Amino acid sequence: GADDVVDSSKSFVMENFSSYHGTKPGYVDGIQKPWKEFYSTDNKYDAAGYSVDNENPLSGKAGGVVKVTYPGLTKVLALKVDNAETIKKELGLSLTEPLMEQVGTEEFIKRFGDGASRVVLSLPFAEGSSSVEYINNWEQAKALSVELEINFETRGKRGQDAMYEYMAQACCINLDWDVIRDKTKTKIESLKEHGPIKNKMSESPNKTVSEEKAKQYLEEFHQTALEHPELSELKTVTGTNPVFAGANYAAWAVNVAQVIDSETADNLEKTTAALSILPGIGSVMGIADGAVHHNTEEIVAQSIALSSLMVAQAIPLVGELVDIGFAAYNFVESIINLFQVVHNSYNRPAYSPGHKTQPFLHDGYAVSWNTVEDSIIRTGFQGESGHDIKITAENTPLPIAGVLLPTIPGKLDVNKSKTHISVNGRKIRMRCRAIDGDVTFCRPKSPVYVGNGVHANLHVAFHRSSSEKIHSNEISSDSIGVLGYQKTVDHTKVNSKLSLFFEIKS
Repeated sequence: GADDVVDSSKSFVMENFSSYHGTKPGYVDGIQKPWKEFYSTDNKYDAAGYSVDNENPLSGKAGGVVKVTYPGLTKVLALKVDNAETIKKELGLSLTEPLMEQVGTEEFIKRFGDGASRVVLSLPFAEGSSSVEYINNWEQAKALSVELEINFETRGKRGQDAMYEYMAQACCINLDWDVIRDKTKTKIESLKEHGPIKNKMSESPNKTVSEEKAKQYLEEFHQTALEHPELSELKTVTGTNPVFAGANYAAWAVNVAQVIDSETADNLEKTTAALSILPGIGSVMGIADGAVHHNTEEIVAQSIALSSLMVAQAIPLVGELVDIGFAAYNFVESIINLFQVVHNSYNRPAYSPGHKTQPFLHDGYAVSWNTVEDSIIRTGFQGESGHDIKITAENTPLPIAGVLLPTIPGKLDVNKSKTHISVNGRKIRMRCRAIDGDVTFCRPKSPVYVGNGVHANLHVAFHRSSSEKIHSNEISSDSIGVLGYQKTVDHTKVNSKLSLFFEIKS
């Protein structure tokens, strides 16, 4: 009955029920459908995650957050599961028409409304989160009044700075990114005017050389720069952890120079996509052993300045770019974004690192099925299923490029709206495309890193279009392929891959 699917401990009627909604750029200049449902949440800071430009999700401008209020009485109906078939079954609804259309009917409101004008559904927001998500009917949502909470397009704020500084209120790392940006330019100029740095630059081959020669030179560049008095703070931190050594630092800058071509360099979104899948970012960001070591505006600016100049030096040696301009422009802008992402994770409670089944370990990552049942993909019914996978990493921030998922035409499709990754409770949706008729690749809409203290739940959601059973000879994929960082070996690109094998059953 109702009781198997409604959580009565979280259900109630409120007058002037209010929640938060993240708005896309341009909106701030009521509520109207552009998603077959209007989503809101009790958490103004997580709302900020619905707000980035759908066309440039990693790097593009964030819009804002509004508070939306229904006048009169609203029933909040908390659900114990998010499976549409189960809900329709046990609430005794039509098993055919969409759940959210039915939720908007006179009859549903009378049956479940408890005297309210409308019903909103409530679900848990994500693994690792204590937030609530509300699901609203579009037509009903037209009654909402709307008040501005924050506009991230506010003049004077440069990147996604306004969004991340707002989100940092949740918390703690609370840096002024305007100060960092100003200080970064200042530090670059100081390094460029420094006699020893000028001397070191003139020692550059300044032409294509071996990766070994490049690294040797860049290591010396790193050491010379750390002796500048304006990098004294970064010098002190650098000596406290082997992650921050010149050799590791040099290795980041080489890898950057190797992957940035001119098409990439001239686009911030592409630059951010490329940088976000590289290993070894903890060496530059000062992150190791479960803590942010580069934790002031001074140290951050000093490391970004130095990495900028080191990328500039690396490009002639191992890169394919004619200009050095990338190093000062899109490189800095993109890396600032990555710092903000990782800080945001470290400002949140660590999702449990405890694998519930024996983990598979590879390349510093560990992955496991949440439960046996998660590893089973059932067949021979129409409808949805959800499957949880825990992802940790041992030490520095390691990226998750995305996930490779099986598909079978009309028997197993990825539900692109419910599939997501939650990093310390930050819920990040996915963009998914077919590699072919058998495999879909899903990439996070914000950069994902895991590391010590930053752990994730990957939630894969499938939809079945028909009631016929998947046949043994239809199974291309034995596994879900989680994709980690990309390494450039010879000149070829290899992704870290961690596979979890599943079983098809009736």
